Amino acid sequence: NFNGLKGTGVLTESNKKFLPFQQFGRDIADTTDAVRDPQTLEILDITPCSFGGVSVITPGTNTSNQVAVLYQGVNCTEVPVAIHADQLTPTWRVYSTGSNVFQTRAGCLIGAEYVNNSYECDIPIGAGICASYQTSQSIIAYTMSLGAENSVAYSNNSIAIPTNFTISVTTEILPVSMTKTSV
Amino acid sequence: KIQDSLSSTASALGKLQDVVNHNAQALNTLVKQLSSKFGAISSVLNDIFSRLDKVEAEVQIDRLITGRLQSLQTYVTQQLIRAAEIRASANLAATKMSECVLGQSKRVDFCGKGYHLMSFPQSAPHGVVFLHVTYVPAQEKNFTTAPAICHDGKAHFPREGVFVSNGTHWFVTQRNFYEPQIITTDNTFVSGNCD
Amino acid sequence: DCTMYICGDSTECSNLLLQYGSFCTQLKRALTGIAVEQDKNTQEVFAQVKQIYKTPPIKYFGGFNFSQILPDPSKPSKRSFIEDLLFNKVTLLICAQKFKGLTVLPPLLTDEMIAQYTSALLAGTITSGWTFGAGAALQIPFAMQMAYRFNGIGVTQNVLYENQKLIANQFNSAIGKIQDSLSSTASALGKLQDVVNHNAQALNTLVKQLSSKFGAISSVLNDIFSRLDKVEAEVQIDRLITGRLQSLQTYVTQQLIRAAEIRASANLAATKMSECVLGQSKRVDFCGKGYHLMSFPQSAPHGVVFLHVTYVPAQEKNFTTA
Ligand SMILES: *[C@@H]1O[C@H](CO)[C@@H](O[C@@H]2O[C@H](CO)[C@@H](O[C@@H]3O[C@H](CO)[C@@H](O)[C@H](O)[C@@H]3O)[C@H](O)[C@H]2NC(C)=O)[C@H](O)[C@H]1NC(C)=O
Ligand SMILES: *[C@@H]1O[C@H](CO)[C@@H](O[C@@H]2O[C@H](CO)[C@@H](O)[C@H](O)[C@H]2NC(C)=O)[C@H](O)[C@H]1NC(C)=O
Ligand SMILES: *[C@@H]1O[C@H](CO)[C@@H](O[C@@H]2O[C@H](CO)[C@@H](O)[C@H](O)[C@H]2NC(C)=O)[C@H](O)[C@H]1NC(C)=O
Ligand SMILES: *[C@@H]1O[C@H](CO)[C@@H](O)[C@H](O)[C@H]1NC(C)=O
Ligand SMILES: *[C@@H]1O[C@H](CO)[C@@H](O)[C@H](O)[C@H]1NC(C)=O
Ligand SMILES: *[C@@H]1O[C@H](CO)[C@@H](O)[C@H](O)[C@H]1NC(C)=O
Ligand SMILES: *[C@@H]1O[C@H](CO)[C@@H](O)[C@H](O)[C@H]1NC(C)=O
Repeated sequence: NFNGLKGTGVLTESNKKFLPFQQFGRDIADTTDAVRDPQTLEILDITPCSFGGVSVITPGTNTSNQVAVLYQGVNCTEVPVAIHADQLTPTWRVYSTGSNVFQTRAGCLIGAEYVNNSYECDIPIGAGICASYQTSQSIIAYTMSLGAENSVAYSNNSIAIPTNFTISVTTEILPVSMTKTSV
Repeated sequence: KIQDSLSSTASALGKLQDVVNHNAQALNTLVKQLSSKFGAISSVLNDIFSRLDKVEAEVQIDRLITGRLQSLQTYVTQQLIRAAEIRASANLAATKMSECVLGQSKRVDFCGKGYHLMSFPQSAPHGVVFLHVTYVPAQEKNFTTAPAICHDGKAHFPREGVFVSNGTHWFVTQRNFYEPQIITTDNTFVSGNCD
Repeated sequence: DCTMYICGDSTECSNLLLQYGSFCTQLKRALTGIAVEQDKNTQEVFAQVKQIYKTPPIKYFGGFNFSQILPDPSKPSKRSFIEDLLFNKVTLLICAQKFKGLTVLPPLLTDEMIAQYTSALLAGTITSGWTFGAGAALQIPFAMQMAYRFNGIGVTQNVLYENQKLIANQFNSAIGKIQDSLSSTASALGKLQDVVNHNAQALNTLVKQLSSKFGAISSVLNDIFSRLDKVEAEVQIDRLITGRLQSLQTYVTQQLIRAAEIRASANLAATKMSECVLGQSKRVDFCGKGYHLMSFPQSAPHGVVFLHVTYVPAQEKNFTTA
């Protein structure tokens, strides 16, 4: 209730340069983001805690009962800030400082071990990372493979000519119409 | 193998299954979306009229008409979006029939993967399925080639084909099938000297 | 995010949100469908090859000079000389004020992976002709390959060999003019410039829309409770939730229009690379301006750039015919 300001959010020490009679702090969205504390000249910026989107990696429920959790765009040492009870709605504390932690360009995911081979992509993650449920079964995270490497023996007096042929039949499915509805 | 490929895995027809799965999902949300209150006393429509008199009942009833009148408008708008991308796919299947089925296509990678020969249509619920037949080269060899040949001080060029040599003396073949032939005035045309 | 955008960090409003209920969940499934599609648009264009070829060390392709489009190993990023001019010509605290549940997800394919697909297309289309897009790749000298590109236009193959040195110079000269032309002006990259401008402007109006009263007593949620009686305060707060829910709806609807337009353009780049790049096109004014010979792809931020090579007749003379 700082001199008539009501809201919610942790208070952190800030070092912005105010002016002799500048009390409030206004952001682009016209919301408070800084307050001059009464009885002091201190300035505190009002922001929530370490927050973002929480995603769950999982195979089918029937296949297994295991999950992996990815926090989007957070430093991997700033996630264990809220390992407590009555502090978070999510109290699953074994996943914060838990299994093999691997840091990606989209935050660090916990519960999957990073192997350093490469296969095709099964469950996309982001920035060239994919996850799969391989074998003794556990979830792993690897880097995508673009395909099999190859090289052509180019020369200025060499040509290659086929001597046989194969015939293949391929399918292709296209939608053409949908259901008619009246209300 | 086409019959057994489809009958093995059921995920091949997912392009038609999600078209009918999306329409059913849109109606289910619309039915479940009239259980909201929109800030009124209750969702039941005639409970307002049986508990309040005419002078503040209109405040509540209007708060519910516009709420339900806005969930219909949202549903209609999404259908206009969906119908404009099914139509963009019905103009693609109407072209594959006119060009791949009713003729032979020279556009590459349009009616299959390889050199197109001929296609057959088949009908599926809310869609169409094409059976492209293509031509693919099998195992190959490699030879030594030469751009031209000088015989009487004049260059010679192949009318249709390439010059190859199996190690000792030269030949002329096709470009898509190794069928060696002897060099002849019939096979070649002359143009200028050979320097 | 549903809850944090409209009245984030206020538990006295979150329970009020359950009254409307499944309205915002429809928005999440709408925006998630857009994001998944963007990862498929990129896949259809650059992933038309089952092999990752690489060029041999020798760089004598019959006199043609390809050094301006092949990758440069010296640079930390394996991007060609031309591709560097494009990355420095597209301009993208701005994202720090997005605590309202607005996030920018990262693409599935990193920009160093797309340059590997593009380098495979180039290294397979100069050593094997068009034969790698219809089966096993078969090598062919570049000097002879250009003779079957003239032969498809309608000009015999005895004119390329007799003019091979002159044709090489014209190709090399025109390939160095593009480098200076791109670095001369800045309006050539306009098509990709407004794609990111529209998205940045759309989010800005969304953020500024939560500072509007919507005709109510006060914009901020906290003082409404402290300035009105509790019997009728619940009427005013839901009267403010409607605006913050309609505003989020118009943003989603506008994106659905834009996504279809980009989808119709990502389906054209896939055709332009199947036909012009992996073959020779007889369609007029499709892969350039004139008689088509070949094309080369390049990668740009959120797009692709083609380099069409064509054939144009020079000075002519009148004649009499029967
Ligand atoms: C490259 O192709 C040439 C042409 O086919 C090959 O030379 C050919 O070799 C056969 C096998 O000896 C010769 O056939 C012989 O013909 C005589 C004719 O009287 C006959 O008496 C023999 O019993 C035998 O059938 C054929 O004449 C000869 N071609 C020519 C033009 O002389 C050559 O072997 C091939 N090289 C490689 C490495 O495969
Ligand atoms: C070209 O390939 C075909 C198969 O793709 C070859 O045909 C096979 O030949 C063997 C030889 O004994 C037979 O056992 C197979 O039954 C044939 N396959 C079929 C489908 O009939 C053919 O021989 C090859 N041609 C050349 C010149 O190598
Ligand atoms: C292909 O063209 C490039 C220019 O785009 C040539 O690179 C130049 O080479 C000359 C002489 O070798 C140098 O003086 C220039 O400084 C080079 N310029 C750049 C930008 O590198 C290159 O040499 C040509 N290819 C071949 C095989 O000569
Ligand atoms: C259980 O899930 C698996 C995939 O995880 C699926 O193949 C199987 O059909 C499912 N069984 C059911 C739904 O009864
Ligand atoms: C996370 O914080 C640590 C501590 O400074 C830092 O070393 C690391 O680079 C950070 N991770 C990032 C920025 O992705
Ligand atoms: C691959 O295995 C682990 C994966 O984390 C890694 O530490 C190790 O150094 C790698 N070994 C080789 C040979 O690449
Ligand atoms: C092919 O290139 C090499 C390397 O420059 C050269 O030595 C050779 O003579 C060339 N072959 C022909 C037929 O020109």
